Order: sequence, then C-alpha cells, then structure tokens
Amino acid sequence: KPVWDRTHHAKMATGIGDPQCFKGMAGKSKFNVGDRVRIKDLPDLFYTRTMTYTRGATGTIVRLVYESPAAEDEAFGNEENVEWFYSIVFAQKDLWPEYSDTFANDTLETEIPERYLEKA
Amino acid sequence: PVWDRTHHAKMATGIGDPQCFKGMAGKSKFNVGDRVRIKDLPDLFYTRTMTYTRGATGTIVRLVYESPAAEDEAFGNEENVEWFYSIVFAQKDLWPEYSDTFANDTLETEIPERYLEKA
Amino acid sequence: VWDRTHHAKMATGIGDPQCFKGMAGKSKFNVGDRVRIKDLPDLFYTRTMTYTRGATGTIVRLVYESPAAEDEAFGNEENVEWFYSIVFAQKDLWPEYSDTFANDTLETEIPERYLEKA
Amino acid sequence: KPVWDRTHHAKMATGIGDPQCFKGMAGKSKFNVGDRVRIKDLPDLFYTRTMTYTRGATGTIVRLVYESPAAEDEAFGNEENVEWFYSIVFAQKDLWPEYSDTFANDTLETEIPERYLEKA
Amino acid sequence: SIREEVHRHLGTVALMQPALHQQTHAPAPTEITHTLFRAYTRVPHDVGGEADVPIEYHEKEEEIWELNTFATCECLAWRGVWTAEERRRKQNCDVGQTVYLGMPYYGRWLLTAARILVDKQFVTLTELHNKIVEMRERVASGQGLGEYLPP
Amino acid sequence: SSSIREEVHRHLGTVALMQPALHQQTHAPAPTEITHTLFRAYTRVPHDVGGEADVPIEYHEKEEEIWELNTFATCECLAWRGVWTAEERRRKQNCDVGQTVYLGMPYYGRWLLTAARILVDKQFVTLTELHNKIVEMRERVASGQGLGEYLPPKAK
Amino acid sequence: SSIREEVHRHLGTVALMQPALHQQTHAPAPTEITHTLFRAYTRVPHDVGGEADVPIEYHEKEEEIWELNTFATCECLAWRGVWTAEERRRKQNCDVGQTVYLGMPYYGRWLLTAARILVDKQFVTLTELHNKIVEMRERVASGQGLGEYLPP
Amino acid sequence: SSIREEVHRHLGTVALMQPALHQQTHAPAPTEITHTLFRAYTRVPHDVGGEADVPIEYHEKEEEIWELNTFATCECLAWRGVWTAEERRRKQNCDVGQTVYLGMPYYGRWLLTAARILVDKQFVTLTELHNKIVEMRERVASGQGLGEYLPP
Amino acid sequence: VSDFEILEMAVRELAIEKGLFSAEDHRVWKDYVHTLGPLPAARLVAKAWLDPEYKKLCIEDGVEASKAVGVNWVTSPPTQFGTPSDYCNLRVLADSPTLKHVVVCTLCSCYPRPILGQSPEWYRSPNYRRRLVRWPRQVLAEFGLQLPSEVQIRVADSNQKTRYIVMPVRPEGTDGWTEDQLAEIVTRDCLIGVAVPKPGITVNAKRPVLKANRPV
Amino acid sequence: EVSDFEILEMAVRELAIEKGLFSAEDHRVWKDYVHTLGPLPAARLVAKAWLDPEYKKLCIEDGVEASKAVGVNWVTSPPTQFGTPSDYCNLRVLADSPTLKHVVVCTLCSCYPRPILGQSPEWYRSPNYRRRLVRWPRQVLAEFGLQLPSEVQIRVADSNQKTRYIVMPVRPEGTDGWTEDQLAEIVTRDCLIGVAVPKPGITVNAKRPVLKANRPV
Amino acid sequence: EVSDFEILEMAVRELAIEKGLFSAEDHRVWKDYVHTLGPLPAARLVAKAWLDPEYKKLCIEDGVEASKAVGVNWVTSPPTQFGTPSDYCNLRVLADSPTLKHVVVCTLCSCYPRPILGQSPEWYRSPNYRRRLVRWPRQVLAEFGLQLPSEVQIRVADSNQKTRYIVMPVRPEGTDGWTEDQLAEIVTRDCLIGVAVPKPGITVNAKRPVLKANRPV
Amino acid sequence: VSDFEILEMAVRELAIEKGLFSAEDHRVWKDYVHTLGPLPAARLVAKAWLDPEYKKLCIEDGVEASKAVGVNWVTSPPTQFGTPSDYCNLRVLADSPTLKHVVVCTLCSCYPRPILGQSPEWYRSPNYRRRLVRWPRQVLAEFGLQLPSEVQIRVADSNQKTRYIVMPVRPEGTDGWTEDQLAEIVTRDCLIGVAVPKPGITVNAKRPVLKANRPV
Ligand SMILES: OC[C@H]1O[C@](O)(CO)[C@@H](O)[C@@H]1O
Ligand SMILES: OC[C@H]1O[C@](O)(CO)[C@@H](O)[C@@H]1O
Ligand SMILES: OC[C@H]1O[C@](O)(CO)[C@@H](O)[C@@H]1O
Ligand SMILES: OC[C@H]1O[C@](O)(CO)[C@@H](O)[C@@H]1O
Ligand SMILES: OC[C@H]1O[C@](O)(CO)[C@@H](O)[C@@H]1O
Ligand SMILES: OC[C@H]1O[C@](O)(CO)[C@@H](O)[C@@H]1O
Ligand SMILES: OC[C@H]1O[C@](O)(CO)[C@@H](O)[C@@H]1O
Repeated sequence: KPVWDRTHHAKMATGIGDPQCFKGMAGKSKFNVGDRVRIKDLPDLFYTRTMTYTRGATGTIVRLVYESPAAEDEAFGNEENVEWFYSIVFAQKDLWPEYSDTFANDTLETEIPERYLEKA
Repeated sequence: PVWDRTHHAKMATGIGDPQCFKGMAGKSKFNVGDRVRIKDLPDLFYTRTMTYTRGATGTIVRLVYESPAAEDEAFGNEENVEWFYSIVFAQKDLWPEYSDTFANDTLETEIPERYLEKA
Repeated sequence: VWDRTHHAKMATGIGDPQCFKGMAGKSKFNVGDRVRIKDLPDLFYTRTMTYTRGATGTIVRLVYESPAAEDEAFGNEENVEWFYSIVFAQKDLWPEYSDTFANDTLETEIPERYLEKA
Repeated sequence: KPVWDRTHHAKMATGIGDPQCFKGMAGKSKFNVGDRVRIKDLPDLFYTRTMTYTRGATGTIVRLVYESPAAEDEAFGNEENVEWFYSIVFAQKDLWPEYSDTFANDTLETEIPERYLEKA
Repeated sequence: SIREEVHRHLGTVALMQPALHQQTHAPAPTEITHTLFRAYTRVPHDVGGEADVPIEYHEKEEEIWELNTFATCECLAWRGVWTAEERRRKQNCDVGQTVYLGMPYYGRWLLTAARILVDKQFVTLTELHNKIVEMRERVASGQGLGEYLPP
Repeated sequence: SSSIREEVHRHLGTVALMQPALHQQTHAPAPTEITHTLFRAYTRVPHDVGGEADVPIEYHEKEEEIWELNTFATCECLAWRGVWTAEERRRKQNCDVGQTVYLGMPYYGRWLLTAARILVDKQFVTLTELHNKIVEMRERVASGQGLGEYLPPKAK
Repeated sequence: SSIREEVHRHLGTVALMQPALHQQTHAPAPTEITHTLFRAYTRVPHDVGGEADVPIEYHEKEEEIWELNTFATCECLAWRGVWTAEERRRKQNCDVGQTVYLGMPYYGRWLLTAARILVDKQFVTLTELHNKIVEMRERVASGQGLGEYLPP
Repeated sequence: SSIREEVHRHLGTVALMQPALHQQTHAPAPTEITHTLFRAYTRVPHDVGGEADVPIEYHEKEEEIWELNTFATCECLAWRGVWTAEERRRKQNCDVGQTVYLGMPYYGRWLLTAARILVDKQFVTLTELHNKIVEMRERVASGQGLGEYLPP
Repeated sequence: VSDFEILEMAVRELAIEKGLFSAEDHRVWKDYVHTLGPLPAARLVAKAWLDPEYKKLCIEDGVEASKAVGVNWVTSPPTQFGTPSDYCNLRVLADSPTLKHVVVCTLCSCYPRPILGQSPEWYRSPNYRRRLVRWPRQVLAEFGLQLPSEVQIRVADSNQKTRYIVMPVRPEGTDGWTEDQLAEIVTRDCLIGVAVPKPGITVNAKRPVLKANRPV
Repeated sequence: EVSDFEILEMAVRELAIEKGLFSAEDHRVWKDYVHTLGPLPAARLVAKAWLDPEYKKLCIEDGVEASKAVGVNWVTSPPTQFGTPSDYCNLRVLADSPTLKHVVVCTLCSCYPRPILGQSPEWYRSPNYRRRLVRWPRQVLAEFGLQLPSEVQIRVADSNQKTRYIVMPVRPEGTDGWTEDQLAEIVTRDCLIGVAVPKPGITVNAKRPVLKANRPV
Repeated sequence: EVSDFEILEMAVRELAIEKGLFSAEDHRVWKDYVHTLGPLPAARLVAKAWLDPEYKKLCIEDGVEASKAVGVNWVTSPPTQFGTPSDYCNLRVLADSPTLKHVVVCTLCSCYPRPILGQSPEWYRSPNYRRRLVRWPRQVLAEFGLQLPSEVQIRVADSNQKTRYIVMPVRPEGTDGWTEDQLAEIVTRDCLIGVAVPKPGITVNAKRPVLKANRPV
Repeated sequence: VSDFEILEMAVRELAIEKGLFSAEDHRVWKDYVHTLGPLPAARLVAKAWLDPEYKKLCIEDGVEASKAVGVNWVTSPPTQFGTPSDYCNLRVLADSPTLKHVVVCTLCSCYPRPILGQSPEWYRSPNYRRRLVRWPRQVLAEFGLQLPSEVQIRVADSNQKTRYIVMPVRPEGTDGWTEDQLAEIVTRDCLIGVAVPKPGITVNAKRPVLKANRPV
C-alpha cells in the first residue's frame, strides 16, 4: 500500500540545486558570525552527522553556510523542517587533551546545524 | 506515505493467523511422505530456513498450514501465500559427526514450499 | 657440570619410581582417609591440577614413593614423598554436575604435600 | 648438582669495567670505519639483540665501539668467545619502504656484533 | 572460598586463549572470498549448529522495563504498526552481528520498537531524540520516571 | 636483500595477529551487564570514527573495479530518480549496516548491498524477487552464457 | 555434497566473527593487575582440565617422519641423562608460555624444547645451534638433500 | 568537561568492539604452520621495533616500593654473580613468552624472573619458593606485618 | 534509572502520544501476560493420559485440543486473532516408548506463550539455540535427562508459525492418580522436553537465578 | 571468475531497470558523466586564482559561482540539473596563506567535491585516514611528506554535511611569469585535498602503492 | 619442500650426537622399539583376565607384574633397562564392572601407557579432550557413541603423575566359549582408553577423520 | 598487600637466606640509586658548551668525559665494575645545525642510569619502543618537537652495551650564561632527545602522572 513520491525532490530542486532549494525556509538565524557556541550532546540514537568528538566543545562560528533540513531528519525522509547550518572553528587543544602547545594555532572547521548549538 | 494499520486486524479477527490464509496457496506441490531436498536459496537480508538444513534431504510428515513466506511477510508483502511443510531429517544427514549409536535421532522443522525440490 | 649417569645408575634393573621405594619413610595418610587438597602456590610448576584445589576426596591407594614433580622437574631429587590415588565425587568438583549421575567420580594422583585430613 | 661460579665476573671486571675487561680478546677486526655492510639474517631462535627490522639492510660502520662476547652467548653463560661490536648507521628509507623523501637525511644508528656483518 | 577462586580462574583463563586476531578495516573486494561474503551477509539470528561450550543455564528475573517492552511490542503489532515477522526481521537480523550478540535480548526488542516508530515515520528521529532528553530531564529535575523512579 | 626485507615486513605485520589481549566474547549478556559506557558504545552510529586511535599505514591507491563504477552509477541514478536522497543512503549504508559489516566488508560492497536494500525496504521489489534474480544470475554464470561485461560467453 | 560442505564451512567461519570486547594489553601498570589476573597470568599453561570448550569431531593424524624422530630424540636424551621426563614436561608444556603452548603444534613444542635443553644446560652454545640451522638450510638448497626428508 | 570526559571514554571504549576475524588456536597440526607463522611464533618477544602502534598520551608513573626493591634485588643478584644482566634480559624479556611479556607489568616480569633465576640455578628449590610464598601470606594474615609494605 | 528504562519510557509515551496504541491497551496486555502459565498445558497432558480420544486429538489438532483446557489460541488473547507473536498453530508432540521430543527455536525464542507462559532465560540464549539441534543427547544429559540409545530423540525447531508443547509418556508409580495429580508433575521443563515427569517432583529442577536490577 | 559482488551488481541493476526506477540510458549517462570528471577544473581554478586577485576573492567567498569559470556548474553540469545527489551544490574554496594551511577529510564517510575534482582516492575513504587526520594532522601530513612551521595554523576541514571543499594552496616560489597552464599543471589532486603542496617540476601525485582491481575499468 | 620443523629436527639430532649426548645407534634402537609397540599386548591382558579370575585379580592389584604375562616388562622391555623415561614403571589396570566404567585422560599433557598400548591418538593429546573429559565425561563419551546407565559409576582417571592406565572393560555378551585370540581381537585401542566398549564383530577403532601428514612415517 | 609485594618479600628473603646477597648489599644498592639523577648529564652538556676541547672529548670518549662531572662509570657504582645493567660504555651524541638525535631501546629500556638516573615510564613502553625508530618525526611532534625537513634526525637504538645521552645544540638567548644556568635548562627529556633546551624552561614538560598503589 505505501506509495513513495519519487518526483518531489526533482521538482523542488531542478534548476535550483540542493541546498539552494531550501533557502529562506529556516527563518531568522539564532546565531551569527563571530558567536561562540558550545555543542550540545544531543541523543545520537540511530543517526547523527555531528561527530562525537565535537560534543561539549566550544568553537567560533565563522560562516552561515546554508539552510537545509537536518540530516537527522532528511536521512529518514522528513524534510518538513529546515534550519540554519553553521561552519564552526575549534582550537585543536579544545578537542584533544594531548595536543601540543608547540602547535598552538592549529584548528578544525566543520559544519553543524543550529539544533546542536547554544551560546558559550 | 501511509501505512494501513487496520488491514491485518480486519483480516484475522475471529479467524486467527495463519488460519486467515487458508486456501490461498492453491494446490500443494508436495504431499506427506514425499522426500525433499532443501534448496540453498540466497539468504540475503532475511530467511527462516536455517543454514544447517541447506542441501539436506528430509521427509515431509505434515502440511501444517498456508501463509505468506516469512521472507515476504517480514517486509510487508503478503500478496502471495504458499504451503508450509513440517519436515523430518535424520540427524546423521545434518551433522557428519553424529554417532551411529543414536541412529534413530531426528530433527523436525518447518519450511515453505519455495525451498523444496523432489529428492 | 651435569651428572648424566646418576639416574641410570640408580634406576637400572629397578625402574622408576621403584628406585625411590622406602625413601619417603612412613606415610602420613592411609587408604580410606578423607583428605582435602591444599591450594599451595603453583608458580612456575605443579602437577596438582587447579580443578582439585580445596576439594575433598578419598584415598583409595598408596601408589608409590617419589620426589614431587615440583622438585624433579628442576633437578631436585633429594626429597621423596608418598603419592596417593584419590577419588573425588564429580559433584564436589563441578557445581553444575547433575544429580542424575550422582555416582560419577574422578580419580587422580596427588603427592602427600597437598594433603590435609578432611 | 652443578656449581655456579659466582665470583668469576667480579674478579675479571673489578677496577676495569664491562666491556673494558674483554678488550683485545677479539683479535683483528674484520671490518673498519667507513665500510658498507649488510646485516645477515641469522637464525634468531631463543635469543638475539640484532633487531628484526635491520635484517638484510645495508648500513655504514661509523665506529668500532668495543669488544665483547655476543649477547647470544653471554645471555646463556658462554663468554669464552669475544668479538668486535660496530655502530652502524642506516638511512631510514632503507629500513622503511614508506619513509618520505622529504626527510631524505634521517638515519638510525645501532650496534651489531661482527657475526651479523658481511661486506656490502 | 578456594573453590570459588578455582572456578573464577577456570573462567578467567578463557580471556587469554591465544588466537590469530586479524582486525578488519574496510578490506578491498579482492580480500573477500565467497566464504567470507556468505559469512558477512548471513542473517545474524541463524545460529543453529554453531559450536559452543557447556554453560550452567540460569533463570533470570524479569525487569520491569522488559515487561513493558514486551507489552509495547505486542501492542504495536495488535494495532497494526507491524506484524511479528517484521519485528523479528528488524530485531534479530537488521541489528547486525555486533549488537545482536553484544546487547541484551530485550535490549534489542526495545531498540527495535523505537526503530519501527522512526522507520515508518510515526515519529521523526528528532522527536525521539527530544523525548529521550525529556525523560532524562524529568529524572534529573526529580519529577520521577514512571514506575521506575518515584518523584 | 629484497627477499629478506619482504620477509622482515611480512613478519612485522604478522606478529600483530599475536598481540596479547583479554578477549571477552559476548553472548547476549543480561541488562545488568551493560554499563552506560557500553550502552553508548553499542548504540553508536558506526560511521562516526573521527578521533579514534589508529596506527600509521602506507596509504595506497586502488584501481576501480567495473562493478564498483556500475554500483556508484546505480546509487546516484536511484537518487536522481527519487528512490532516495543521498542522506537516506548514507544512513542506511554507513550506519544501519552495523559495526561488523561496516568495517569487515569493502567500501563499495556496502554501497551495493544498500542499493539492494533500498529496493526491498521501499517495496520496489520483494525480497523474493531479489533472491530469485540472484539465483538466475548465478545460473547464468555457471552455465557459460556469460555475465554482461564481467564475463563473455564460452566460445568453441 | 558441495552444498553441505559449504554449510559446514559456513558454521565454522562465522565463529571468527563472534562479537567480543577485545582489550589489547600493552605492559599495563601493576595497579591494573587484580589478584584474579595475577593468578591467570602466572598460571602453569598445561593445567587446562575443567576449562569450557566446544565439541569437535575428533580426528586421528598420521605421524610425520620428523615427529617420530623428535620423540626418539627426546627419549634418548632422557635415556642418556641429559634430563628426566619431568624436566622435559616442565620446559615443554609450561615454560614455553601461553601463546606458543596453544599456537604451535604438539610435537613442535617437543622439538623446540629438545633444542632448548641443549642450550640451557650448555651442551651446545646458542651460536652452535644457530650455525647448525644455517648449515641445514644451505644443505637443503644446495641439492645435497636432507636425511630421510629430502633425497639429494 | 564531564561531557568531554564521556566523549574520550567513548573513543577509547569503541576500540574494544573493533571487528576482526578472530581465529582461536588450539594446538594446530604441523601442516597448519606456514614458515611465516613459524617465524612469528618462535620470535624473540622483546624485538618489537618497527611494529605498527597507535599514538598514546605518554605518562610518567610513580615508582612502587616493591618496584624499587625488585630493581635492587636484580642488580644485587648480578653484582654478586648469580647472573649477568644479559642472562636477565634473555630470561626476563624473552623466555617469559609473548602473553606474559605484554599482559603483565614491566617490573612484574623483573620480579618473576628474579624468582626464576633462584630456581633455575638451584639456589632454592621450587618447594622452598612455594613454602616461602605461603609464609609471607600467613605473616600478613596473622597480623605480623610484611616488611615496609604493611606494619604489624 | 538505566538507559533501557529511559528509552522504554520514551518509546511508550511516543507510541501513545501518536495514537499507535493506548495506555489501556498496554495495561490490558501486561495483565494478559500476567495470567499466562504452564498449568493449562500440564492439564492437557494429564487429560491426554486419561483419555485415548483426547490424546489423538492433541496429536492431530493441538489448537482444537487446547480449548479443552480453557486456552483458545484465537480468542483468549486480547486481539481475538491470536497473539501477534505466538500465532495460532499449536502442535502437541507425543512421546512414546521409542520417541522423545525436545523443543527449541534456533532463530530466536518462539514459545507457546498462550498455553505455557513466558520463556525461560536459558531457552532464549544463543548457547541453547546453537547446541540443542546438533548435540541434543549431550545437552539433555547436562539437564540431567538421558534416554536409551535406540529411542528416537527428536528435536523440534520452531522456526515458523507453529509452536510446540511436549506430551511426555506417563511415568510409572502414578496408578489411580487423578487428573490434577498427574498435571501436577508435568512441569514447564517437561513441556519443553528438557525433563520428564516424575512422581514427587512438582517444580522445575533448581538452577541459578540471575536477579534483575529492578524486578517485581 | 565472477565475484559475489559482480553477481549482485547485475541483479540490482537489472531489477531497478525492470521496475522502472531508473533507465538503462540514465545509467549510461551517469557513467559517462563520471568519466568526464577529474582534477583539471579544480587545478585550473587555483591557477586562475593565483593569476587574478579578484577571482581569488570570488573563490573564497563563493566557490559555487567561481566554479562556473572552469566549466563546472554544480547545478547544471550534472545529469540531474539539480547537482549530483551525493555532492550537492555548496563548494567552498579554502585559501591557504603564509600562516594558514588546510587539509580536507570526511570522518563520517568520503564526501568529496566530485564535480570539480573527480573520484576520491582509496586512502581518503579509509577508516584510518578518517580516524587520524582530525586529531593528529601534523603526524599524518608528515607521513605524506608535508611539514609546516609550528607557528603556522594547520586547519583540518571535516566535510560532514552538504559542503564540499577544495584547497587553494599558496603559490610556490620559482613560478614568476608562469602562464595559467604552467601553474595549473603543478596543482595535483593531492594539493587540492591538502596532503601535498604544489612544487615546480612536480606534475603528478606522489607515487604510492597501487592495489590492483580484479576486473578494472 | 622441507619444513622449519624438519630443518630443526636434523639440527638438534646432529648436535646431540656430535656432542655425544646420545649415539646414532641409540636413536635407531629407540625408533625400532617404538615400531614394536601397539595395542595388541594390552588387548591380550584383557582377554586373559576375562578368562582367568586369578590373573584378573593380579591385573587389578599389580599391573606391572600382570603385564609380564603379555610379554611387556615395564622395566626391562624398553632399551633403557629402567623403563621408558616418559612412561615410567607403574601401570595400573582399571577394571570396569556392571556398576563402574572407566575412561582415561591426562589433562596436563598426554601421558599414555606406551609400553603396552603403543602411541597415543591425536585427539587424546588435544587441549579439547584434556579440557572437557574430566568435567563432562557423559557428554564426551556420548559424542564417541558410548552411553551408560545413569546409576552406573563413570570414573574418569586423570594420569597426572607417574601412573599409566589401561581400561579392562567388562566382557561383552555374545562371546560364550570364545578363545583368548577371539576375545583379544575385539579389545581395540579405544576400548583400552575407555571411549568405547568391546563388541563382537568389531575389531577396529571406530572410523573417524584422518588428518594426513606432510611426510608420513 | 598485592601479589607483587608478597613475591618481592619472598624472593628477597630467600636470596639473603641463601647468601646470594646480604641485607646490607640491598640497602647499599637502594642508597646508590637514591644518589642518581639527571644533573650530572646536564652539567656535562653545559661544560661542553663552554669548552670546545671538552666537547671534543665528550664526542670521542663519553666514558672519560663523564669523570669531569663526578660519574666514573667503572668506580662510581657499588660494584666497582660499572652497574651490572648499564655497563661502562657511554657515548655522547652531539646535535648540530644539521643533526638532531633521539634515543630509544627497542629491545627493552637500556638507559644511562649512572649519569642520568632512572628511566621514564613511557620510555619503557612497548609503544615508544615500536614507533620511535620508524616514525621519529611523528613521535617527536607528539612530544612537541619539530625540526627542519632537511635536518638529519638520527634515532639511536641502544641495543647492546652502549648507553647514550644527547648533547643538544646550545639555544639562543643564553649569552654569558654560567655553567649552572646552562645545565638548568638541559632537562632529562633533552638528554633523551624528545625535547630541546629552552631559556626559562627548567623542568620536563608536564605530562599525566600515574600514581602508584604504594609509592617510595
Ligand atoms: O568452573 C568454570 C566456571 O566458570 C564458568 O565456566 C564461567 O563463569 C562457570 O559456569 C563455571 O562454574
Ligand atoms: O604495509 C605493511 C607495512 O606495515 C608492516 O607490516 C608492519 O609495520 C610493515 O613492515 C609494512 O611496511
Ligand atoms: O540489511 C540487513 C542486513 O545488512 C546488515 O545490517 C549489514 O550487513 C545485516 O546483518 C543484515 O542481514
Ligand atoms: O570445523 C568443522 C566442523 O565445525 C563446524 O564448522 C562448526 O561446528 C562444523 O559443521 C564442521 O563439522
Ligand atoms: O585510551 C584512552 C585514550 O582515548 C581517549 O580517552 C579518547 O581519545 C584519550 O584521551 C586517551 O588517550
Ligand atoms: O607461562 C610463562 C612461563 O614461562 C616463563 O616465563 C619462562 O620459562 C615461566 O616462569 C612461566 O611459567
Ligand atoms: O622458554 C621459553 C621459550 O618459549 C617461547 O616461550 C618464549 O619466547 C620461546 O622463545 C622460549 O625459548
């Protein structure tokens, strides 16, 4: 009985692109460039694209990359909700306890959807 | 995408499972007493015909009931129904090391028609 | 440095453990005695299986006299002691043994040093 | 039973040292500083102090460090034979296939008794 | 107790049983034989005939949550969310080799009950994640947690 | 020599197999044997490996198998035509497969199995149709009539 | 049966994939060694009675020429006073350690231990043993043959 | 912090679950031993240079009183001629076997080997060693203390 | 509270919130399960021993025979179409002087719940599921049961929709016994096949009991 | 010598086509598209960026728009007309500088900027590379033969969502007056990933072992 | 090709002879002795015991003395003249009865009554047999095809010291009037170990898989 | 009390009872060990930095050079023939603008105890012993040390009787410094080679410290 719509994505993104096709659907962003945010350790049962190594760490937002449904929802066919994605820069020393002070300027940049962020 | 949550209940209430599939498999391909060999069909993703039975030959002792194969039922496909047979295997035909001292030991289990071929 | 004739000179025409006969003196235990196996340190070597430690059995025979393997295996034969064949009830060794087979036993040999009156 | 001589080593090395006490006992050295040598893959059953990672590799002798019984003999109480020990330098690329050409000058220095050496 | 230490020893030495332990890190296709292919693509629940040791079988008290999980799974079937076969396939096979034997029996039942809700979209994974947070906060705040913990 | 060095490197790799360890087999332990640490580890999302300790390896390139190229195309075409989105694929392919298959099988092996999986899970084909197609395909190869671009038919 | 052979091959193969919590040990500190572990590590390797094991279809095995020669060598060494059987068992079944005890073959341990006694009691230097091994290998490679194992 | 600690515990914990083809070895036949396996099994345990290993945050470790005493005992035994350092290394870092070599602590091997040299060179019988261990345990149990480790 | 209890609560509330099933449904099922036990099956065996006609019915149509002891596989369960997991095809395996049965479900833990109750922890173990089908004589010996080598030991692997209960042969020393007396020695273990009924024995053999963290 | 993988590949493809999920034409079209992919466009973008500060600014701020300049339109170049399903349409160009050096990885899988760079390297997909780079970049880079001053900021970019990255290395010395073709030629796939830096005279990835396929394309 | 074991065997033997630890003649003499060993003498001891109640008493009380009757003097038959170094000189005969049945094992290694029974079976030396028999004798014996009444006392004998055992099973039914030769013929090696019982018509051990040697004797 | 302490007591008492060594000998060795430390080696480096002729001696004859800092490898130890385990062949490895040394003992933990003191726990680890010889650049980076790619990094594996100490290059910013000021920045780690001397840094880099159950 279950019928899957195999044309929805194409009709929506054709000539526009992904994630361009979700532009403006997230509304106003909760955070902006320069903000210091800490990664909330939300439950990761079954799926997540916010690496375990970033949980509880604080970084700096350097760019609002695009709007898109969270992978946690998109990966299960749920695209009704769209949110802002942020590119965040972490100091390596804040992720790995053993990082050497000799390489004090090393960093790691990665993207995280708004749901995982909270003001530092 | 909508899932029918009333189908099963409407079909089985007051009748039971697998009773609700009675008569849907048509004529059985095999009958009690028939010697059959178990085909080693692909077990990718799902199967309820244990690996230890593959390639072994046994004796059908009963046509237990009719039902969609588990291979289909477990993925929500119940459009096809087939006969299920209860088959008796001599233990020595399953386990190479089985002792001749216990020459009469057997193992009985159920297998849908799709896995059977005349021995 | 190593004496390679001692054993042969001592056992030829007699055999092993026959050649140690009478060297243990008087036996500390006798047939019929109930004994428990002491859990002596087993560092480096032992021929008294771990599964028997702390278990109680019945001596059914004084098999012979001989230096303990703990000493013999390291070239130390100055001391000779009595060896006893002991019978254990299977249920006293294995907690899960079935009462259906209540008469089953295990017999093995243990030198005097591991025995204490039960 | 066997009797072990517990005074031999002390009588021989007191006031002199180890390996100084074996000096001159190896005779003429088979090789000299500057020689290129390959490490023979002699059997290593039970004991050896010539690491597996050096077998079959070629290095340069940079010094004749001293004379001493080979460890293969000393470790079993056999000190009647004394031989020359050499400090050999290996290019890292000759030991590890993956070593980067970026670090082309890196080396490894270790000591090997004469018995393991053959002209390269 | 000496016997206690003896049996503890007999069980502990198994941890040290020597083996050729070959770690597998996404091997190339050329490293997969048909034998390995069949072994990797097997359905985990099919264990009949595999060699195993004797163990002193024991009974196990029922956990309150195990009772609730069982009722939840049968109720979901009763109400047509799934059939028992769909549950078996998802619970005893889809979970994979590691979880299948590493986690508890009812632990798989529970994980799979949560799985069917998400897979058939009766709840989004977000709603599940949020509910989990809610349960934890409920406990942390001291509001209790069903029959498991009083307020 | 090369022969000696090859044996040396073969040795350095072989001894890893014998690395001592406390190997605790798990046979459906009771809930009381599962700590929170173990629970989080067992319910982990397999693809999240960043930060785990690992050894240095001499990285290599690998030629693309014809079946891998075809698998890649099949997966993108299925997404192109709405059977799934890439995220649904990643979740099923890199996570749902579970720990053992995730690291025990080849990269593209997981892509392929998951392409077959999506067909069955969304009922575009019954598992019966898949099993039957595999049986027929095997016969095709065994009979000697060849298998697409993978094997030509037997000649004279 | 080809299918049956594949079935049994399968039943044996899946054992390799049995899940486990595999904890590698790399010279842990004393504080990581409990009394239970201390007893298990310092155990005498040959004492296996009572350990849980699976059922196996027991097989007979033909004697290798070298196994018969090894047996004769070990008994002759004892016959002529190089060691007593008990010294052999201790060195052969215990001193070899856990890994070799179960990883190598029965007679492989007998042979390795026969070589060991020669070296430990200094009847031969380790150097003489290493040299003899090299000579034996060269003998084989030169086409000179090797006793009753390889005709010239 | 508490989150980071849980993150790090997790990263270390999942290694226990790393998949592998785990082949238990139970005294396999000579025909199951290839030359490669023969060399690996008969290897000298202490020769680990070049083996692949992971990065670990190196730590310093506080010296145990028994470790200092063990070190002193081993150097005193060599000083007084019971053995040379090389004999110790061979017995301590190689003869102990693969399992004990990496499963037990560094100084644990030193101690076991110090006890070993006393027995192997017959300065004490194994019986004396076993009885002595019993003595130390009873000394503790009777509340008579144990050297500087436990006051009476 | 454990991670399991947290998730159980989450799943239950979510299911009810979405209207997949009601709080009452859940309560009704737990209550139904609570009533399940071995008694019905024991009585069925006792009745068969005393009524040749009923025994034949048991052997040929377990579902029909089950009604005689108050358990209707279709209507007793809350669904009125049989429990979703135990289905409605009970078969009774009758032992004889030359045949003795023992049941297992190698693929999981299929058990005749409606007439027998919940399955034992060991019955669900990978160990029992791996060994019984291949080394039944050995496993049964471990359980303390042994039969003549000439007797046919038959292992029944419940892998599809059929569930089994074993009807052991009536033991000696029970002459004149009433139905309830006979049913009293037919324990759960006898109905599985790992034990045989014996006069004076009215409870399963005592074995270790692993305690739950939060039972009752 | 057909493997279980080849058998399954045929089965899946035939079933998908028989059920009309995608056409035989779609499959051929995708394979042909993939065959046109490679690292040249990306190398060209770097060369152009080095030769035009204004284009470089564009690259840094709008990788998608800048990509059009090298013939790669992330939305319309792919057969879908909405970008490839797996690479999406949000390319970002990471510009190295005398104080910043980038290296890219996808710890969760093997996300790669296929449209402009081609197919990913075998090692890039490895659990090993994915586990270690984010934590021990200095060490992993040294293994690749790349070392930077300790004061220089090494930035590891983990493409875990819809963004794909390419690295714009600092222009090496010894290239004064070089043309666009000359510069593009030394910008290899490895330089674009970040495990290597462009060097005059080096126009191919560093040689490393090559594992052969059973039946190569 | 010769194995590492064959290379080492030759090395050890030559060194031992060269150092005069034992002679080339000693080695040949020992192999000759081994070649004369087998289960026949033990089978005859059992047959004679069944046919002579007094001899049976002797077997049960003094195995060494009883062994002389079958041409096996534990002290003087071996080349040493003090018994074999490993089997020693204390044979004990375990007499089964209607209420007692024995089975032998050596959990510590593979001690076996070689002088009167020959070389040990491969499985007898296995860690598996040595681990399980002492604890699950009923189960292991059943695997071998042997089952006894639950009331009968199954006794496992673990030869862990200098004693070696041979099992004297009860005389089976259906052998009335049988001669010594006929009775001995059905007492196989396995019967003498205890994993099987003598049966009329069965004169060889139960057939089981045979692992072939690379270079058999 | 642990199993290790019980065995340590047992071994020591037996050795003394058998006259292998005396109670006095044992205390004598422990006292000697207590006199050891990294300062002598650090002073040798400082002296070498301030005296070109002494530096030459250090490079050619470490044993003779060691006498300048009071450590005679032969007569300083209680044995009067060098310690049994460290021997009497010290070699000093001189770093330069084009050469940087780091030391390891892949076979165990051979260390120049007489002039440097006891070895670090990590130095004795299988990990350090496996990796340093093969990935020195990477391991050193972990320790926070990096050198130009063209500089020759030389790993010294002390596998025989030679023991080494590294004489690092004198760092900038120490003009006019006294021998004591220079020695002060030559830490144990600098002498091993996993670090280089730096003005203001007078102790090894802080690292986690595993506590002992019963420390000295
Ligand atoms: O004796 C061995 C002991 O250890 C186990 O095998 C595992 O814990 C136990 O059941 C047994 O009592
Ligand atoms: O790639 C295999 C590499 O790893 C080893 O087996 C172990 O470190 C090396 O010798 C080889 O170079
Ligand atoms: O898709 C379900 C199948 O794939 C896995 O999850 C991963 O290989 C298997 O265990 C299961 O059989
Ligand atoms: O190892 C061979 C034997 O073990 C199995 O693979 C697993 O129990 C059997 O089917 C086979 O008979
Ligand atoms: O073994 C534990 C190791 O793993 C972590 O907990 C997480 O990466 C590390 O900090 C520690 O070094
Ligand atoms: O099990 C390891 C065995 O080998 C040794 O370390 C060295 O011979 C022994 O003391 C120990 O018993
Ligand atoms: O005595 C121990 C013997 O066995 C192995 O355990 C340990 O390395 C052998 O190398 C050694 O010779």
